[PDB]
Amino acid sequence: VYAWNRKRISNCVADYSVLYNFAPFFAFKCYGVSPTKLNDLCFTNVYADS
Amino acid sequence: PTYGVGHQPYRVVVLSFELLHAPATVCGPKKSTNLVKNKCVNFNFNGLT
Amino acid sequence: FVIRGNEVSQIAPGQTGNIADYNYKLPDDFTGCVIAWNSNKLDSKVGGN
Amino acid sequence: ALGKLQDVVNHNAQALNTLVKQLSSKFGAISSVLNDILSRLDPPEAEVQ
Repeated sequence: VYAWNRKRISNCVADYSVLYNFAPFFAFKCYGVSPTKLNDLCFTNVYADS
Repeated sequence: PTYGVGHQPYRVVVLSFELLHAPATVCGPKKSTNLVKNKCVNFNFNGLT
Repeated sequence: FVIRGNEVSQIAPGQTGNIADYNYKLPDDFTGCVIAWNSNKLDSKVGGN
Repeated sequence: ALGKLQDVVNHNAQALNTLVKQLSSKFGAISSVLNDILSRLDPPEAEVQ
């Protein structure tokens, strides 16, 4: 957690349906955006912090 | 593994985005429609409706 | 009905899921109560239910 | 010499301009664009925004 991994996401087409197709995710909490409208919005500044 | 919930390790990952303040590079499998001129249409340009 | 433990948040007005849009949808002006409880003792089998 | 009538015009158009500029205000919401709020959020939080 003190050295949390930050990964770039750019220049790709992301299918967020496979988040829900296979899902061990007990907590799925989005703050400023709908989860099912994630497939309809085009993004940059996408970061994955694990 | 013998501990109960409240002290078990959870893998937590945060996805961060931005909205519309920059050119976009990532979105979903929605397929493009052809472009029309001089016609009243509702458009979805990179998430901008 | 019987669903997964992580899908009990999806039985709500305006929520997002597979069971939300393809199996059971609630209206936006829905009033009432959702009751969700674990059924591991009855609705689960060691060989797979 | 004609400053009165011009001031009347310079009130009225300025007021209309200010009213147009009030559409760019978030008013405590995530965005000042309604279409962005519709395309970004579920309807229960779209109610609030």
